[PDB]
Amino acid sequence: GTILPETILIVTLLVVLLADLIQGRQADRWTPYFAIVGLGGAIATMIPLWTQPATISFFGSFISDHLSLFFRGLIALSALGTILMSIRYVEQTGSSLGEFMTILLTATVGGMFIAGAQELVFIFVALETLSIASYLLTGYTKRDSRSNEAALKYLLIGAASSAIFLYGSSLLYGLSGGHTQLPAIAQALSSESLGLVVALVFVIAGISFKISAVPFHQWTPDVYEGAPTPVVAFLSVGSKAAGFALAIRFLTLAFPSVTDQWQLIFTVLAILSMILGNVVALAQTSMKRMLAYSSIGQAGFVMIGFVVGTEAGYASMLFYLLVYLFMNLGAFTCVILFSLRTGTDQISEYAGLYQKDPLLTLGLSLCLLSLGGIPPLAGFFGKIYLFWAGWQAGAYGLVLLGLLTSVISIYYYIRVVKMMVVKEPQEMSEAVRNYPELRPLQVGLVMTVIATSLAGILANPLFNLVNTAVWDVPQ
Amino acid sequence: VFVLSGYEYFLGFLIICSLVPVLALAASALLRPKSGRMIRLTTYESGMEPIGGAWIQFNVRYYMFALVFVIFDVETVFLYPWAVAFHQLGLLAFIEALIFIAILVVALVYAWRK
Amino acid sequence: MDLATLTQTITFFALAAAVIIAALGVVLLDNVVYSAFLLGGVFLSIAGLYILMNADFVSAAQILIYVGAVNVLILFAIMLVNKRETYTPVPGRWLRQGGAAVVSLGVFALLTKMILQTPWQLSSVPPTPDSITTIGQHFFSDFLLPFELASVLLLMALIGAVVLARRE
Amino acid sequence: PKIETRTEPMVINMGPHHPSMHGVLRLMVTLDGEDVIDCEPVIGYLHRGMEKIAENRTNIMFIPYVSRWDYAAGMFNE
Amino acid sequence: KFLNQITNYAKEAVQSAKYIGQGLSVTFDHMRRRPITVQYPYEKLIPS
Amino acid sequence: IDLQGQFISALQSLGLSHDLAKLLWLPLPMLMMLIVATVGVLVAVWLERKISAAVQQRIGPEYIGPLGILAPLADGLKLIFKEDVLPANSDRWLFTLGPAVVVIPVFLSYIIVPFGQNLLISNLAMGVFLWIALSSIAPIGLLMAGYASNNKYSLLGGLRAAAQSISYEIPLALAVLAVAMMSNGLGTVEIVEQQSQWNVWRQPIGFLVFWIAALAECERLPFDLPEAEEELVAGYQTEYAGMKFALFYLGAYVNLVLSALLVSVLYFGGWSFPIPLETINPFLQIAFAVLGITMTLIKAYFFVFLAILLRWTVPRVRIDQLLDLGWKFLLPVGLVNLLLTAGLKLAFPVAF
Amino acid sequence: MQLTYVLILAALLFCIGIYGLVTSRNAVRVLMSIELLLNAVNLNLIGFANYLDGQQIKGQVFAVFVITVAAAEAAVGLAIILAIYRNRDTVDMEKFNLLK
Repeated sequence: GTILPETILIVTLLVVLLADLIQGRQADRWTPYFAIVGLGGAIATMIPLWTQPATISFFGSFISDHLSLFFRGLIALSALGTILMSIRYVEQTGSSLGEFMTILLTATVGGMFIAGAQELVFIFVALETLSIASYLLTGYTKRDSRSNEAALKYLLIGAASSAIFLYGSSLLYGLSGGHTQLPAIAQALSSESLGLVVALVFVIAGISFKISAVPFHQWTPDVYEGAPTPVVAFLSVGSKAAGFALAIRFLTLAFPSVTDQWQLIFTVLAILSMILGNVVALAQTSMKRMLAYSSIGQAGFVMIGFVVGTEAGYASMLFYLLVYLFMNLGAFTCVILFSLRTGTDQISEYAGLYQKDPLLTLGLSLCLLSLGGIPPLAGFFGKIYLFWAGWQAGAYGLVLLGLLTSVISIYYYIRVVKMMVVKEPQEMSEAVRNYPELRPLQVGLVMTVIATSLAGILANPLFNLVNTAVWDVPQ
Repeated sequence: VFVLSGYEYFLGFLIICSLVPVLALAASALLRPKSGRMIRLTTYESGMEPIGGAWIQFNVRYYMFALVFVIFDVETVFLYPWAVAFHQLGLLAFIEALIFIAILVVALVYAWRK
Repeated sequence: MDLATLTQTITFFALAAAVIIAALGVVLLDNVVYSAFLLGGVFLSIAGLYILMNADFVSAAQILIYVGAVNVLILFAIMLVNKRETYTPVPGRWLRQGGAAVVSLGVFALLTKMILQTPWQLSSVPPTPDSITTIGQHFFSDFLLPFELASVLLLMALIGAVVLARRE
Repeated sequence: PKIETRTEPMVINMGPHHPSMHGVLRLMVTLDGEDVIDCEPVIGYLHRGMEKIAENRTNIMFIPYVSRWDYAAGMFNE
Repeated sequence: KFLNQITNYAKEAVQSAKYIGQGLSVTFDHMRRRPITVQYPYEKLIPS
Repeated sequence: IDLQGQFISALQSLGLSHDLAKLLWLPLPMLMMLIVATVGVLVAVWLERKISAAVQQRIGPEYIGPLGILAPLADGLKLIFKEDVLPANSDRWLFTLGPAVVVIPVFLSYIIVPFGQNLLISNLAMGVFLWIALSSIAPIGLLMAGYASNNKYSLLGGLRAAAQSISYEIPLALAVLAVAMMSNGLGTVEIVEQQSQWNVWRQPIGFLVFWIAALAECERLPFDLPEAEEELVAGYQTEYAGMKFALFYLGAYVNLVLSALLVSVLYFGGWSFPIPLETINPFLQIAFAVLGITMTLIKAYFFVFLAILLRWTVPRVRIDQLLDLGWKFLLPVGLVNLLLTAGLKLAFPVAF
Repeated sequence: MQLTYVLILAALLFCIGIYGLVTSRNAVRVLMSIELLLNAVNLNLIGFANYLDGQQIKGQVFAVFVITVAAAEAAVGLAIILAIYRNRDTVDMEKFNLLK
């Protein structure tokens, strides 16, 4: 009943089948296009059911308020960018393309489902679609030992964390009589208890694996090195957005809006994440590993974002996450476009690139600088709005600490610019001596860099968006 | 509370059927020659002795079929209550289950073309 | 204080002892083939435990999928990777175990402290025998999205394993 | 009890004790995953010494030996 | 392109079923013909 | 005549704790089904042994007893009397446990075959689905027999036993789903009380599906690859000498008998001289009971006969020609049959 | 036969699965423990279904989806293990340490 909130998802689902069928018949087709078309059609279908109708529930198993619209459109854009990146990156390796985009769209459908769910079974199944698709994409290039090792380790860890989440969900069904819903669960048990806290903590363990928070982080660095790069580019953004949507829609709504100790636990995890990622990425040599620990720190900034729920911390998370999408996808487009041509190597080989390819230098420089909180750039506005919200409620240590760790993270964000710009032709590396100098990647990089360089001052149109979105969450 | 009515024979019959092998086999040791252990223990490689090393040269020729079997065998468990409730359900659950079956058939065609 | 509730009790404790012993056999035994067969034994004993709890369809399904299909898959994958198990020990081979043990043990106690502290809602009503028609109704009334979406889950898993174990 | 698989071609023995009629014959065969690269056929399990028995045996004395070469048809050789 | 494949498929199936039923009828015909067995110890055979 | 009632009441007349009385009626049918199972094994062995001689202008055993009636008696008593040998590096626990694992569930699945209404053990609401489940345990015993033997010759042919048994359970399931449509459930009594005047006429395709998937349970010379005597001697069985080989032998024939009885109850019915019976009273109940038992055994015998008669009509298939039946002829056709029956029950709910 | 000891038995399987998950030397021997954990959660769900929420069983369905996804995930895991066996030619999980 009421499949209208479902249209987008099944629309994408349709093309999944299609992108296999044309891939099963032809074996060499033009499937990179019209996947973009259906994702655009989905994001277009989002507007008629954004605010024109009121929020409604499918059968009580799925609600499509503005928050779900936000997260679904976000994950769709992440998949779109990752496709535009991965077309000529996976073709460079001796591997297929149809199964790849099939699995990527499947993860996307899972993450677009989990952002609008309020029932335990369906949460688990969507979570497992996205998780298993990630387990595959991590190891899709099984010619290398490290890719397969990362896929194995990520699969096993995620299976264990999912089983813990599943135990906790079982308890939360147990407690309050039947109730596998979420608005009815945090409805028949409304008081502190031991078992409710155990269920809380196990669900925190299940979610932190998704949002890369520490100590639940050990998969991100190894996996982001080993895995395919555009896979990582979708993985970080989309898995995080699904994880945070799950965190809100579970902890706030289905779970309990009573036992608010989880705020304390997220303060602990955010403190540790800031102190760990931005400090330990400072001692690295690879880009992908650096971006992993960066992603951890950025997650910490978000986690202080939504630990202060006052109708602005949540909004700040949402905006900063929208903005981190653009920023991180741009950085990954640049490292793709560098690793393809000649380099295929680590940080020290970027030196002297400003003479050969200035466009890539502009792109990656602006993206890395925005990640560190540099003025006019979108990440700066995201971080200052996080600080505004988290300071308004009364968290004082978190704001100072996140500011300080941003001041620390600018160092390893600027090392890359020292390479790409400052290093003179007497200090090029061997990779850049023989640098030569695809189309969808370039247009994606431009569409991304102009966004992260202009969507900080053009912010009112998409602060009204987010504050319209977050009327719905309890507080 | 136990509402299954139709058991209390499954248990005892699991017991008696787990007791026929151990008892027909225990009624053999009581009357049979003992062991003869020197060279009757060797391994049948058609009269000749085994070569040595003794490996198998493993292959996916029997793994992949178990994989797709796990898939299509998990699938059937979603179909028994469908068939059994098809009286009560009627239409809009046949339309809604041929989707399941069609996506299954797409998986089947994928495995078939390879 | 009865014969019909006594058989349930004796069968339950026998099956539980079998489960625990066979799981410890899965985890402690050095040889892994014995562990796989004992894992199948665990699956059968749990399928027999479900029948005491008025779940027969899911019991037959556990006997049909896990022991029937997954356990066979493990018994293939295990001889795929047997090379006489030539493993030299590490100095901390005991240390890790101890850590795991105390950690694991704590969790058990912690969970037990919950299970005996919280006032469950026993809901004294006779359950329903028809535990298969009802699941059919729930696949198309309440839990329809997981049905429709586990469809594509299974598709994607097939597409993945078929192209991750392929020999090339 | 087990056999310790490895990524190498497998050698198997189709020994003298065939479950068939096609004489007694070895076929030490090496395979690559239910294939066949080659095989050493170790025939020789039925050499009893005709060609040196036929030097102390005149024609009429030797002619019953002769019908044991082709056990199926003992007149293409008589 | 696709319909012809299904027709050839069904044709192979039908021809296989027919060539199996042929041997079926043959063996079911052999089980009325008298046994040519020589029940030796009671039905010995006379040498030449 | 409700023999349960009189057995309990006459036994409740001299006391004996009426609950205990209901407890003490359990083993009677539970062993009666073992009796008819063992008898069906003896009959199947003798039948194959004489009909495989009729096909060839041969005469089977006639010096054992009158007509070979005591031939499997001799076989079984011998195999008791034979030595058992445990080869060099083989495991001691798994070796003498493989055959038990592959033999037990086939007996345990005799808790559903009717032979007559209220003349069975404990009609389960699950019924045939439990058979489809328990039949999937045999490959574990086969792989056990393969691993628990230093004979690479065995393990090389025990894996292909867990390649066909793991291949002809899906269409075997779909063909019985097609029956679960019609019959309001899965119990055998409900599959068959739907016939009051048969499913074969309305399942003309699923008959072939079920019947090819049942013959191909590592049973018969159309496939029976894991005992391919000519390809590789007795596969996994060649190190099993005494009563263990008898367990394997027993298991094959008793599974064949179960398949025949189960085709009978599914598609034809263990009752129903094809006129609408019960149109024409203890002395009448004891008559229709015998009539239903007899007709059940008639149809089961016809299927045993056809099964053994394919063994001597149909040369085997390697392994690729085999597994191109599953997933290429039985599974697509089973899906088509399921969808067809579903659509017809949606359109024409009458008659189903 | 009571809910309490069913929960305790499931928690004991959970404990044992963690012990096998940390103690494992092989890499195929970890999925076994994971499956034990999933079995334990199924056991809890079925207990809750019998005692707490009976007239409309709702945990049995969730256990069906659990055994489904667990079978699929074990499939994918063994597929990955078959691939790492191609390169490293072992499953000694303490040899997969590509970081210092």
